[PDB]
Amino acid sequence: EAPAAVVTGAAKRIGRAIAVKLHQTGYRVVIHYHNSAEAAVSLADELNKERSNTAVVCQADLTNSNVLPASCEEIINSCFRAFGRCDVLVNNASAFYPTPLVQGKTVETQVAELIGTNAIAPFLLTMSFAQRQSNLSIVNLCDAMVDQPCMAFSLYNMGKHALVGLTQSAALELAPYGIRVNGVAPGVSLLPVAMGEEEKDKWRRKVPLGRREASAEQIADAVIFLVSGSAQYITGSIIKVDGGLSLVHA
Amino acid sequence: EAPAAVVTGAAKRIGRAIAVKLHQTGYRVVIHYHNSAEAAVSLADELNKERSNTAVVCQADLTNSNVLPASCEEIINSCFRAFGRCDVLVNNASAFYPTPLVGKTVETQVAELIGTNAIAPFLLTMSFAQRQSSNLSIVNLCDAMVDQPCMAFSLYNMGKHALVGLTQSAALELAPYGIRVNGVAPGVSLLPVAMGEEEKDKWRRKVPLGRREASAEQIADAVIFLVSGSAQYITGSIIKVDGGLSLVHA
Amino acid sequence: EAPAAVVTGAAKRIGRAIAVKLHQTGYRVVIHYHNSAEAAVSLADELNKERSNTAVVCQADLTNSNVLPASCEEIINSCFRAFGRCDVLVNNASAFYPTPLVQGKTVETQVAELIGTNAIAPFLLTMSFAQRQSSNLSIVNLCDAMVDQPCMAFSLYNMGKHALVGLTQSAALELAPYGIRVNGVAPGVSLLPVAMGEEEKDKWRRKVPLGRREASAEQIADAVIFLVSGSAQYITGSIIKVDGGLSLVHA
Amino acid sequence: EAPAAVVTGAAKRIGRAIAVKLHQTGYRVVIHYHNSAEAAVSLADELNKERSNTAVVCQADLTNSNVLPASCEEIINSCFRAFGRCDVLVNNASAFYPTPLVQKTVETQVAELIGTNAIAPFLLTMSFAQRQSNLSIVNLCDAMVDQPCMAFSLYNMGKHALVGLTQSAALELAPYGIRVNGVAPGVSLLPVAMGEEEKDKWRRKVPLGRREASAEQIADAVIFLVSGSAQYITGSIIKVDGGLSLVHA
Ligand SMILES: NC(=O)c1ccc[n+]([C@@H]2O[C@H](COP(=O)([O-])OP(=O)(O)OC[C@H]3O[C@@H](n4cnc5c(N)ncnc54)[C@H](OP(=O)(O)O)[C@@H]3O)[C@@H](O)[C@H]2O)c1
Ligand SMILES: NC(=O)c1ccc[n+]([C@@H]2O[C@H](COP(=O)([O-])OP(=O)(O)OC[C@H]3O[C@@H](n4cnc5c(N)ncnc54)[C@H](OP(=O)(O)O)[C@@H]3O)[C@@H](O)[C@H]2O)c1
Ligand SMILES: NC(=O)c1ccc[n+]([C@@H]2O[C@H](COP(=O)([O-])OP(=O)(O)OC[C@H]3O[C@@H](n4cnc5c(N)ncnc54)[C@H](OP(=O)(O)O)[C@@H]3O)[C@@H](O)[C@H]2O)c1
Ligand SMILES: NC(=O)c1ccc[n+]([C@@H]2O[C@H](COP(=O)([O-])OP(=O)(O)OC[C@H]3O[C@@H](n4cnc5c(N)ncnc54)[C@H](OP(=O)(O)O)[C@@H]3O)[C@@H](O)[C@H]2O)c1
Ligand SMILES: Nc1nc(N)c2c(-c3ccccc3)c[nH]c2n1
Ligand SMILES: Nc1nc(N)c2c(-c3ccccc3)c[nH]c2n1
Ligand SMILES: Nc1nc(N)c2c(-c3ccccc3)c[nH]c2n1
Ligand SMILES: Nc1nc(N)c2c(-c3ccccc3)c[nH]c2n1
Repeated sequence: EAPAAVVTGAAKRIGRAIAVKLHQTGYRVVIHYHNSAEAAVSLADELNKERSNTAVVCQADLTNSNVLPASCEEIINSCFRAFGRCDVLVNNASAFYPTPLVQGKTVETQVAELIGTNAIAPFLLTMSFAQRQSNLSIVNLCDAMVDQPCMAFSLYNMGKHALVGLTQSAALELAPYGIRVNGVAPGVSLLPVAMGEEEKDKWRRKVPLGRREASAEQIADAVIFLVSGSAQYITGSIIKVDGGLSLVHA
Repeated sequence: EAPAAVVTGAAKRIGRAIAVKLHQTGYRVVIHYHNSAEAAVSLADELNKERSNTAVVCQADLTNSNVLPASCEEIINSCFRAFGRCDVLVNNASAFYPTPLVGKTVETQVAELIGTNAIAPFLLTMSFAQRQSSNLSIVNLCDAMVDQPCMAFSLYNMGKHALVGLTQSAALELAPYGIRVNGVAPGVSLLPVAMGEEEKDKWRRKVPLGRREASAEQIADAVIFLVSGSAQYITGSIIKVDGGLSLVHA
Repeated sequence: EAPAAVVTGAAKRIGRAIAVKLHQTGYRVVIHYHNSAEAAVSLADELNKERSNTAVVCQADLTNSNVLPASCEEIINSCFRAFGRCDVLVNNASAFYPTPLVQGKTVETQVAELIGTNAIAPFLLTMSFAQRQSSNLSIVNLCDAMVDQPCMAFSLYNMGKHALVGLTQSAALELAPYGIRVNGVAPGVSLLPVAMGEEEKDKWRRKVPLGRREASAEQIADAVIFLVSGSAQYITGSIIKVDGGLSLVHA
Repeated sequence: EAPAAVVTGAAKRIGRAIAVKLHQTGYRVVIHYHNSAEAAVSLADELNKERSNTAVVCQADLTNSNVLPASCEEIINSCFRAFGRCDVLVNNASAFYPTPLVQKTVETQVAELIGTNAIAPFLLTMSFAQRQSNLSIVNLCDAMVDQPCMAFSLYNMGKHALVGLTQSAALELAPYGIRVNGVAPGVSLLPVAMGEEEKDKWRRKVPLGRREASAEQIADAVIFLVSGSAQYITGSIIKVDGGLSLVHA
């Protein structure tokens, strides 16, 4: 039987590259997405062409709310209904935007989205994944710059910190069940789509290793490692994939 | 005249020792509480008799919800109303209980643990900064064990990790306004009063320095230092007050 | 043409496991050793019988001294003598024993061996490896997942592993413009000491969340070969724990 | 009687401030120096004029060598000889200069950089503990230890070892009531020979006030850590960096 993996925010960019690579490794994949339906199905169709019936999509908002636990359980359920098992969970979906401390979304909504996507949804997904259960593991997409935060990203940053906490807490608690829990922490990877190249270049020039951002595939390479049998004693570890960015002083 | 401090969860144990010491140092104090009304108004009495018109209490639930931003705003407004100023914010209040991955709802457990330990601090910090020869500073009560978490305390631990992230992000963003943001990280201090001799002594025996818990007063002394004029260049620092506990391997 | 790797303290245990895996992946290897000559020659024999002229040994003391930089330079030279190139350096060799702060070997000697093998030799060897330079050059340093929760009375050993973190980070920063990656692999409990009794090993085993056992030398080698591989081309200055959760467990 | 402290490299700059401030708090002090006799003495003079026979000097090279152990034992002895007790040891002395990985002998650089920043603290720590209230050690660390200066691997290794010793010694010595802590400056007093523009470049990086810390600011955290207000604090390293270590590249 082929193992199966859930990847949140898999329609595009890093999530997509993670789904593709998992599929290429022989996983069946649930491609979860929020708004990006067209990209999600194009990915599913592309993947099913390679091997039939190996890819499904699954839509959900991962913003914090009283329906979030149910949403997260349903995501996990969808992998089971589709494939009869859930071997891997990748928590990749993430809201990201500034939330300045001082002077259109309300602050409670910014909390719900930024803390929901980056932390709470990963927690609920992790409970549901675990409640349902070999080489079982969770990979959380963290942030190598978490202790050198961007100006005015406090809620994003709090969310990523919480994710580190979850990574560790869940690694300890789920180890008796045989479920490993790890993280991949990008520094600068794929820059935002419509960011001017001149601004992209300020970021690239920061990276010691080749003055360039990570490809989504290079991020995905670390995830693959973490799910593989070459990482079977690795739990609670966060691998930075950052080109040395996090080592550079101001 | 006298500066003023807000201390959250100041009705008892460690928050109360912080409120007392701050008062003893010259501060007027807002004593925030949730459910501990009798103990709250009792401390305010004790303090005002010692220096009249230097303490009020302020009730608020710090669970996350859409109205939490207003409740936090009101806590800060309460300090200005009573004292015309707000120089010090101490984020001490905290829910703490297990939330295993495998009769409160999960939605409620997330609301309480993450709201009290993380979201409220962030919102308070925001309202504190928005309202602003001075020495303005914020002290967050963190946790020395945040990287060696209690088994099945994931939401609590996520919260405390987010508080680290807040401590750093807000230290960075508020430096240009002369507001310092730091933390104090206890290990084992006053043990939950619901706990037995064997388990209390189990915790005591782990602590290399004197095989005992920290006094509330020992925690408050580090707080007092960080708000003091001897910490004018300190921001974004978290000081463990843990007797070495965090250094001890399993 | 195959790449070549230097693995220090490679005669047995984790270093041998690293050398063997690098060899199976297609590397030619320099098996450095200090006292364990028989085991080293025996390892190179097996590897050469698998593919001729792919394995050599190279003896050196990695204790700190004024000639230690020449000793480290010769190790790297031996890889270039034997194979014409050096693509990978694994800093594995390590002295490990208690040095109580309150109270055999002189303190001087303790400092030299513990700091020398765990930090100073890795620094000097990193120096020679860089100085002596399709390609994928990296360095992997064998660290310790327990550096921040150290064993009682091991201050000099812990000092050295902390310095090795320092080197991993500093060297990753400084050598990135040359294309050389520098990372680390941090065991918790792996192969227990040969002289430790089974009862005490079981005590160590029972602390590990992931399976209540120590890591196999192979599990450690697996993460080394990941970091040297093309699957880790953007990774530098990262230290991967291979500890089964151990560093996460409170007292 | 009043307690005594040893402060290594106390003749100038951050160590002098640490010594003065300990003295003003009521400590008697040993002012260790290597090259700065004249300054060590001036300081001893100035302190003794305030309070008679409360301040002595002590010379030693803290470079790693076969004699380092005895030198460190002597430094601790001088405090017992001068005042009959030794309550505080501040490891402040430190060599600091670049040691590029690609091109003094390197092993002299190892001896100086590692000896000053890690081995001497370790030996003084041993002699301090051996020769035994509110006893504590305060090590001067570096808030930028994880974001190190380019070409300073050896210095950075030493300060990492110092973190290591801070933690190991706090653990091992807690049984004796001996607390072991660190103070980690970011940019404090800039190097005397650094260019004026170079200095302002570093100042500008600092979030809190775009200035360096004064030695006094550094010493303030030292004094806290030795005070009774830190009697449960061990194994802690307090940054005093104005948020410099938080700022991304
Ligand atoms: N790219 C980088 O440089 C970088 C740096 C550090 C860390 N990381 C981390 O690496 C991971 C992948 O990064 P990325 O740049 O590829 O991410 P991204 O493009 O910013 O976001 C990934 C996906 O997250 C989903 N998402 C956003 N808000 C959501 C919501 N409320 N509910 C459900 N899904 C939501 C989106 O789905 P739809 O498109 O379907 O709406 C989106 O495509 C993230 O966790 C990120 O924080 C990235
Ligand atoms: N005790 C330790 O050993 C230890 C160890 C590590 C960290 N800490 C941290 O140090 C701080 C003090 O610890 P502690 O043991 O004194 O705290 P604690 O007694 O568990 O809690 C202190 C106060 O938090 C308030 N609180 C709880 N839930 C709340 C809510 N929903 N809204 C508003 N307030 C709420 C309570 O107020 P009412 O009584 O008024 O309801 C309570 O008095 C905490 O942040 C804690 O995490 C303590
Ligand atoms: N084993 C574990 O549980 C564990 C845990 C944490 C970290 N690690 C790290 O992983 C690495 C491998 O561990 P291990 O247990 O396999 O190592 P080990 O057996 O303790 O040491 C490996 C080799 O170190 C070499 N060595 C010792 N002193 C030397 C000196 N003065 N000069 C040159 N070489 C010297 C020895 O070579 P000869 O035999 O030829 O004399 C020895 O075979 C080490 O860096 C270790 O600290 C291991
Ligand atoms: N200044 C900063 O911005 C900064 C930043 C981060 C960390 N720190 C740390 O804070 C501490 C104080 O800093 P600083 O700038 O005041 O230091 P510094 O002036 O570079 O050096 C302080 C003293 O250390 C002594 N020293 C140097 N080499 C020695 C040797 N081989 N043997 C014995 N003593 C020796 C010297 O004493 P003599 O003059 O008597 O020869 C020198 O005066 C240091 O540990 C430093 O690493 C400082
Ligand atoms: N979800 C999400 N999307 C992102 N684009 C980022 C980035 C990032 C954004 C711009 C420059 C460097 C990094 C950093 N973290 C991110 N998280
Ligand atoms: N709010 C709150 N209350 C607490 N009692 C704690 C503790 C703690 C609880 C039990 C033993 C040792 C520490 C740790 N963190 C805590 N946070
Ligand atoms: N070189 C070397 N050999 C070792 N055996 C170790 C260990 C280790 C030793 C005993 C129990 C757990 C870990 C930890 N670090 C080590 N380094
Ligand atoms: N002993 C010693 N002296 C120093 N001057 C330093 C510095 C430092 C030197 C220049 C700019 C910023 C920091 C950093 N660490 C230092 N240690």
